[PDB]
Amino acid sequence: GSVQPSRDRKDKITDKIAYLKYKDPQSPKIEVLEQELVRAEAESLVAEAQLSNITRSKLRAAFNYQFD
Amino acid sequence: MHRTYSLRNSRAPTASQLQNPPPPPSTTKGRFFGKGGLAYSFRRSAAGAFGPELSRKLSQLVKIEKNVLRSMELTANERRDAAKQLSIWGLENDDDVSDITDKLGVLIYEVSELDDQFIDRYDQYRLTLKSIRDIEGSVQPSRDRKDKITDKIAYLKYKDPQSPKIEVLEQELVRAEAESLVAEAQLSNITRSKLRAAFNYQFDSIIEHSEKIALIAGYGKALLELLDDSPVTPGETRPAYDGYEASKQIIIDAESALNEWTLDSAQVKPT
Amino acid sequence: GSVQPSRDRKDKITDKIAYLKYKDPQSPKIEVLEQELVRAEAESLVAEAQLSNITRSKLRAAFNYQFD
Repeated sequence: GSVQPSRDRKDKITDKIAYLKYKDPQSPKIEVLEQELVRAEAESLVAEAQLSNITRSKLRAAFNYQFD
Repeated sequence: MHRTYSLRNSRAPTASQLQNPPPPPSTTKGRFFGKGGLAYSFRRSAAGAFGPELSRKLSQLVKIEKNVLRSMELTANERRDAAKQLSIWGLENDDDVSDITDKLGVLIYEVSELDDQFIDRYDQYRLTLKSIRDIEGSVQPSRDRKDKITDKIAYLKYKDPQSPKIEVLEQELVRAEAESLVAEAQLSNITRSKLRAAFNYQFDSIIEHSEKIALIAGYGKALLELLDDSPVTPGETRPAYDGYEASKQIIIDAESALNEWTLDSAQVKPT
Repeated sequence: GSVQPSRDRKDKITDKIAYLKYKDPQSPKIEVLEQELVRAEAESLVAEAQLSNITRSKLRAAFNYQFD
C-alpha cells in the first residue's frame, strides 16, 4: 500500500501530460513533464518487480508458518 | 580580464591605449544605488528568496537577463530617437552638412535595427536558459525527497531499529536513490547540451552584430571623408555641393554589403 | 470569403479530434471523426489551390482593366 502511490503519481502525471499536449503541444512544460514521466516510470515498473518479489516471499513464508 | 599581477585596479595599456591616452571617466556617473531604481531589485531579491534553493541562482540569472534585455531595448529605442532628432537638427544647416547628417542618421537607424535583431536572438538564448532552469529545478525535488526520506530513515532507526516501517522505508530510499543518481546523470547531459547550444547561438548572434556594426562604421567613416572639412575664409561665398551622387552610391553599397553578409562571410580570424 | 468556412470546418474538426483523442483514445467516434477530417482536408488543400488560381486570375484582370 505504500508502493501504490508511485503508480498513483505515474497515472496523475501521464494524465497531466496528455492534457497539456492536447491543450498546448508547444508548451515549455512538455519536456520537463516528459522527463518526470520517464522518471516515475523508471520508479514504477521496477517497483512492480520488487513488489511481486516481496509479495511472493512474504505470502509463502506466512502461509507456511500458518499451515505448520 | 586585462589586469596584470598588481593590486592596481588599472590594466596595462593595449596598442589602442598606447596610440592615444584614454579619455577621462564619464561625467554622467552620478551617485545612487548604481542601478537606477528598486522594483527590479525587489524582483531579483524575490527570485533569490522564494524559489527552490538549487534553482534559485538560475532563476535569478533569468531575471537579471530579462532586466538586461529590457535595458538593451530601451537604449536601442533611445538611440533611434537620438539619430532621428540629430538629423532633425542637421536639417537646417549647410546642404553638405544636411546630407551628411541625414546619411549618418540612416546609418544609426541601421545600427538600432541590428541591435533589435540581436536583442531578439538574445531573448531566444534567454528562453533556452529558462528551459534549462525549468528542467533542472523540476529535477531538484527528487533529491529533496531522497534527503527527506534518508533523514526519516535515520531518525526511525535511532528511535526504533526494530520498527516494521524500517523495511518499507528502506525500499523507498532505494527507490528514490535509483530515481536520483541516474537523474543526476540525465541532468548533467541536458545541462551540457542546452548550455552549449544556447551559448553557441548567443556568440553567433554577437559576432554577426559586431561585424555588421563594423561594416556600418567603416562605410560611415568613408562617407565622412566625403564631407568638405576645409574652412571658408571670412566674408566669402559658399562653394557648391555636389556630393549627392557619391553618398548615394555609398549608402547603396552599404545596404548591398549588409544584405551580402553571411555567417561564413565573417572575416574575423581568432588565433 | 465563401471558401473560408471550409478551412473553418477543418480547424474545428481537428480541434474536436484532438480533444476526443485526449479524453478517450478508444472512443468509437474517433474513426468516423478521422474520416471526416480526411474528407475536409481533401476538401481544403485543393480548395486552397483553386482559391489561389482564381485570386491570381481575378486580380490580374481587374488591375489590368483599372490601369487601362
